[PDB]
Amino acid sequence: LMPVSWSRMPNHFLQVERLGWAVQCQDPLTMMALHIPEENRC
Amino acid sequence: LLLQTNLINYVTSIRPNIFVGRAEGSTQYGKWYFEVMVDEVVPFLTAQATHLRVGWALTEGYSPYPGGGEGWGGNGVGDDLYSYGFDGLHLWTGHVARPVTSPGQHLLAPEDVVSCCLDLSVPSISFRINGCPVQGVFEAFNLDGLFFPVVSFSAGVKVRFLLGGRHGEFKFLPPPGYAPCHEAVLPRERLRLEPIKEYRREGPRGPHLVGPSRCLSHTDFVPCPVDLPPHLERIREKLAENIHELWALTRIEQGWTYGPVRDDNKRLHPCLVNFHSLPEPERNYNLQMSGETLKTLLALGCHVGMADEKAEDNLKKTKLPKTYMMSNGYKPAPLDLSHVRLTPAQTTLVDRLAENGHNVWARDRVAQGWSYSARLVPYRLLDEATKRSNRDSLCQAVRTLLGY
Amino acid sequence: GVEIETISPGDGRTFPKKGQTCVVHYTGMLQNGKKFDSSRDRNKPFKFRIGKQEVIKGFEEGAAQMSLGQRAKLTCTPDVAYGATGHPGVIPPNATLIFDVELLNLE
Amino acid sequence: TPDYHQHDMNFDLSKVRAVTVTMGDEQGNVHSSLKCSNCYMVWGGDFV
Repeated sequence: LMPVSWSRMPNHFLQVERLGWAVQCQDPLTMMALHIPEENRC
Repeated sequence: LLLQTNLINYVTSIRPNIFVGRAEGSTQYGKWYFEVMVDEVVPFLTAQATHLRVGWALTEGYSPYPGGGEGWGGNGVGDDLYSYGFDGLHLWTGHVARPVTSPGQHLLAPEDVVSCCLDLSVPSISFRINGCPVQGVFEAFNLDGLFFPVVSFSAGVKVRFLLGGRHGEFKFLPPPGYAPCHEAVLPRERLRLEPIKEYRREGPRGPHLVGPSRCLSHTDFVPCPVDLPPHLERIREKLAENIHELWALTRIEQGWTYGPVRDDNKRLHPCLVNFHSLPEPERNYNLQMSGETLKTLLALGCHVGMADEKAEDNLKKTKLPKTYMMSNGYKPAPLDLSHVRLTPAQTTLVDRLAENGHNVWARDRVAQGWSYSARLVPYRLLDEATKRSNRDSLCQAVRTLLGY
Repeated sequence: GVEIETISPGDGRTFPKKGQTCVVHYTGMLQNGKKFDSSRDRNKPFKFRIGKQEVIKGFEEGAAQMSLGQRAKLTCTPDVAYGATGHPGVIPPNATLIFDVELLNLE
Repeated sequence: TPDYHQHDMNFDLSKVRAVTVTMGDEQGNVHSSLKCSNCYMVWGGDFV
């Protein structure tokens, strides 16, 4: 075990008081992924 | 054998500033309660379903990591052993889900309420649908840090988040004995919503790269009180009376001239006389907590030695501000412990002694069932106002240095 | 044996009858969690006629028990859907099939 | 199991994640008691 890796930084994030202190989120976003099945990361 | 691939959407988690934990010391009650409001109608926007979950997670999550994950993508709450959550039809712990039973049997839908539970003696977590219990409880924990109210959402979500007395209008009545969770806040700032483990934030120039932040721990949230020459025990009342001079100083400004009936509200005081004229528990009231303080002062590591002896009486009092005189004849007059500008260590030694006083009283309050309910936190974690009075009050007692 | 577990509630009065079309925007999965079919990646809903043996036996005995606008989760046993030889290249032989069917319109 | 990432030099068997899941009926009588752990080991010091 080594406590380090090298992960990439996505170019676009999810972007985003009154009664209830609501959260704000409108736009969707997705990404492509791999599923090497031996130990199962993604 | 091969390397399969597919498309995964994104998810993010949000938690409040509150921090609850159980340890030897100030641990509140271990009984907390909150609800939430959901009004989202987008089940299949952009192919896959819209992930929505709520629950608890301990303070070693590090889950967010926007992007890749373990099962499929950088998922949210419930897919680990450091977070416990609910979706509406399943319980998630360790990335594996099990169905639940309830009247209605539908996952989170718009215009709905879910109620969570916390009880750290059994310790176990239960959940409650809008008006009915959810038949399932987590048990056998390993509580070592603190806990987050965590929420999970994919996209296109405008959930309102309910807290309580601040503004959260509790639709339903909490079960018997549960703090509304607004009381537990860091008493040094306000409360707000922030994303956990954020490492990029927006700004006027744009992106801002931020490194790891700081956090408390179980040991930190626990007050801990600190562990003969003739002149040390010879002064006693001489320092006590010098301290007792100030006992009326601003109580003249309060207008409390020796109230014989202890007027707690109509501005009078019953212990505003000389030591012998004082009631029975009034001599050690200003000496026992001071004599032990001087006795403990050797353990403080200070470099002090009573060797001034400047005529042994040059410490002159300051008096005569108009009448200023009572029925007792005290006419309070603090001595000449004014021209003592202390030492760099004494600037902190007085504070260190003040920290001990707050901690010692905290242990006394904790002994009686945490002050027996009905509001003081550990030293260096408490508010700013309390940090002001305790310095000046102990300073006058400490200003006797280089005087005796 | 088809185990119909509901996910979202529906109308509860309109059910499919014989000789009638249905549109179903399904997405099928295996027991292990690997997806083998989806009809929403294509953005074209699957339409089938009930009773004329177009779909497998587990799909139509699964779609007949639901209502209009209801979304349920089936667990089709391997006896009723691709028992011995299976479908080559997609589904392994003797595998359990899971379907998240949703009936959009017309019974 | 693969979802185990405890890298510490002070590890003892008390420092193992283990979560007990129990479910019951509406009557409250239980119906299963499952324990998921991210680690299934023994101690070699428990024999010698």
